[PDB]
Formats: sequence, structure tokens, C-alpha cells
Amino acid sequence: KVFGRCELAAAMKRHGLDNYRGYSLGNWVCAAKFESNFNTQATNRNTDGSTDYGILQINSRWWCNDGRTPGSRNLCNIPCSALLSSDITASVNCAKKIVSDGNGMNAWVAWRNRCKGTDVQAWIRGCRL
Ligand SMILES: [Cl-]
Ligand SMILES: [Cl-]
Ligand SMILES: [Cl-]
Repeated sequence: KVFGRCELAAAMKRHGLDNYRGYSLGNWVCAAKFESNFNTQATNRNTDGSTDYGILQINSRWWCNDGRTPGSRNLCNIPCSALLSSDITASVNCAKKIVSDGNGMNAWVAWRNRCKGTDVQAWIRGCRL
């Protein structure tokens, strides 16, 4: 599913991501924009052989099981395929664990490089929320 911008903002809020660990909704929408362009089915293969999955490009080295990432963990206790669903519940619940891991949203390098320090409120501007 490719979400609309405000549609995704609403879904993220519904699932308790708004201001989670102090990160406003615009931060999460911005991260999703640059990680996946709002496409739940996004996948990308990393140089280390791990893969990133879903709207927030969650990585199989630590967070989910895909059966093809040697030496990896599955800290969210989910198959990576769950992160590709039209229902963002699994991605949100896993993102909550990731952002609580110590480095906040810096875990998403694209958030650090493209969202951090910017006017992230623009991502939810106009949205009925
Ligand atoms: Cl915001
Ligand atoms: Cl594996
Ligand atoms: Cl980047």
C-alpha cells in the first residue's frame, strides 16, 4: 500500500507514534517519506546482506527474521514480511522498540541525514489529525 501523507500521519497517530519518545508526528512522517516514499512494500538489500523492510525500512540484522541474514537477531519477534503489510501495526510496534534502543531516531540514517533539524511539522501541515 502506498499511503497518502496525511493518511499515514493519521495511522501513525492511531498507533501511538505521535510524540513517542519525544518525537513529533512530523518526524515519523518525514522518516517514512525518505525511507520508503510511504510504500509499505518497500524493500532494500544492504551491503552486509541484511534487508530493510516496509514504510520505515526496518533492518533484518537486528529487528526481524527473514531467514537469510546470517548471525542476525529478531528483536521485534516478527517475520520481516509482517513489515510489508497494508496494516502498519507491526512496523509501528517495532519502530517503538528501535527508537527506544539508545540513539533515538538516529537509528534511521535517512532521518538523521534528511529530517533531523528541519521543519518536520511541514509533513503534517494541513492534516486533519
Ligand atoms: Cl511535527
Ligand atoms: Cl536469518
Ligand atoms: Cl541518507
